[PDB]
Amino acid sequence: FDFQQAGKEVLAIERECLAELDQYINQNFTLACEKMFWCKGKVVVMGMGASGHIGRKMAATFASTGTPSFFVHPGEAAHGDLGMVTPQDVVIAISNSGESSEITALIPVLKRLHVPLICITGRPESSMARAADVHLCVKVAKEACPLGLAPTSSTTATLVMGDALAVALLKARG
Amino acid sequence: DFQQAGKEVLAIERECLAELDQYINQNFTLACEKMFWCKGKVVVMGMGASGHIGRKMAATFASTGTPSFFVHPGEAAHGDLGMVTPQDVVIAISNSGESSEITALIPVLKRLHVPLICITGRPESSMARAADVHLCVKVAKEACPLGLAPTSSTTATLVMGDALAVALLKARG
Amino acid sequence: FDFQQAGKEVLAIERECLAELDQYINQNFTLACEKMFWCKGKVVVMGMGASGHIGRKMAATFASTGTPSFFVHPGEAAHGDLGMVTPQDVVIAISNSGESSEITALIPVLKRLHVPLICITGRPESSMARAADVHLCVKVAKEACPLGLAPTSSTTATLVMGDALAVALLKAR
Amino acid sequence: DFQQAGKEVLAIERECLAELDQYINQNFTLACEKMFWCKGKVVVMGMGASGHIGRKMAATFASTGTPSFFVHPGEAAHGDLGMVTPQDVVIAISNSGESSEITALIPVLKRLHVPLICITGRPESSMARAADVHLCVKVAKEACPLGLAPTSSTTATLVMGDALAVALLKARG
Repeated sequence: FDFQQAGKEVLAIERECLAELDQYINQNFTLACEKMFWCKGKVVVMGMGASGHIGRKMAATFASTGTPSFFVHPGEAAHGDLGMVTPQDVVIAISNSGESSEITALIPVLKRLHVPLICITGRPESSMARAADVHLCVKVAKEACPLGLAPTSSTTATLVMGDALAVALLKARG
Repeated sequence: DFQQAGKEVLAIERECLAELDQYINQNFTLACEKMFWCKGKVVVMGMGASGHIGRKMAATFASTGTPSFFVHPGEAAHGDLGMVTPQDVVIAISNSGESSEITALIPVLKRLHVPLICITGRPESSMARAADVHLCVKVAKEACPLGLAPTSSTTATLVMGDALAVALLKARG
Repeated sequence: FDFQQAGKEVLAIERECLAELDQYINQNFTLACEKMFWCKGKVVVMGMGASGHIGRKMAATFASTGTPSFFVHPGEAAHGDLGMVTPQDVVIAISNSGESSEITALIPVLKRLHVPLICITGRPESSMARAADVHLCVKVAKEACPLGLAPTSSTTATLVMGDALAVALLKAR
Repeated sequence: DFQQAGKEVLAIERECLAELDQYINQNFTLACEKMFWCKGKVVVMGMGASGHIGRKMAATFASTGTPSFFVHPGEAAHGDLGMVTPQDVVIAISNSGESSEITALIPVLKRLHVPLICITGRPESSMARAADVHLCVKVAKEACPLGLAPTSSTTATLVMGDALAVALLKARG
């Protein structure tokens, strides 16, 4: 009644957000699938919190699909200062905020390794979407959480977006 | 070709979600009630992909007013679930519903009197049977050519979890 | 001969640090054992980078020893505003630095929540060292790494110091 | 009593580390060499306690100049090791030396022509046998009364790791 009622609203809200995501699978999508396709190293995906947990499942998906990739936590990379990433790698930074500090701090280091940077953000005017060689936008219009305490639609949009990159590359390799 | 393949996946999944609204049935309510009265911690656990999602799930619960944490089934094998107590609530995530790791903890999880909630894709799975409440997330179509990696299923578990989080949040205020 | 030589020097450097640790198993150690012993909730362990991975194995050991406890990344709790930790929990913040921003950022919250705070650092004059209810020191004199690029002696001391809490608590029962 | 039990655990472990020196032998040199010429990534993996340490190990390798990262054996199963290429070097951590998960990755790993290094406490183990270079970390005495949680073996692996990181670092400029 009340509970089931509350659940379906969230579901409806996220299914509507996914229908809007259709437009964002555009040139940037293709463009990013190319940077990864020609990668002789590893696709390094990294993010914070919810994003981090998604970016994680994202890395496992790439790997089991023929795109070598691994997840790394921004905070952990800071110390070793991305000693796990080389010029041969391609980095995917995930953030809905687009203003995260951890990842933002790595920008200067990542930048001066001449490693391709792909950023998945919910705002094209963010400093990640900014500094990235290629920006993949996952902007959503409506959040399924009333107080916005936790990400819902944005989180799910990123997950699906990643699956579109995984399978896309898989097909590109015939 | 790329964008073509990318949208196909997006479509397939959006189609599977539309099928999910049915599973938000009485069980959903039932599960929300078991968790709503938990005085301990909502313990979420899973394997591989499920594990990754199950992690985001726990994080979402926490920031939502439902205290919870994630634990890997294998890790708790040695400790025999030393992190789980009677006043806790367990949410086992498993699409196969026949995961060995989790299956093993089942017995131990029962003689601890901990309300077990299972999120599976098979209503006739070992976990579905042994659980006090089973939350179904079955999907009819895979978005990956060789199912090398779960797609429609994993996203169905993610949104489902988001639906439990906010539901409970609204039940409070 | 040149590699074995190097490997053996590290082993020796860390062993000499463990001998300096005996002193630190003092009144604070027992003081922390008690705070954990009467905990009715969970022993929430949290750390960053190297400390985190150890704090991770630390929680697993506690749990498998009879001390209910889990790991949680400091930055992750930043979002949930520490929604996974309640007043009847006990927090163990690991940091050799003792000035880590993330952990420092949570202090105010932990404080304003009435949660027993135990800190494991390598400097008795750090923020969390002094901001904790019980500081467990793991200071080391010599670093096994030439450029200090990665923590070596301090990291291994924290692992042992933790193993020293799990077994002690265990025996206490 | 508490401090009494905390110091004994410390002694027992310090004793085991004193037994480790011997193992920092030829195999150590081999391991260091194959990792030194690695053009890809040093991929560390393990289960439970081993896993948490193998993690700090990867972090330590990286921050030291040895590009590396951790991956859970189970997770790698589904992707048939999609993370690893022929250009990589694998470090499998397992005290038991008979872990089912890691054993399964062996055939695949060999069929990739990737250099396999194993860190075990059992020279006669399956992964000790099937490895290109077995690095021994056997310990005579356990710090835990009921062996509910690894202690000496877990700590020996950690140090053995630190010894490869800095050893390789010094081998560089």
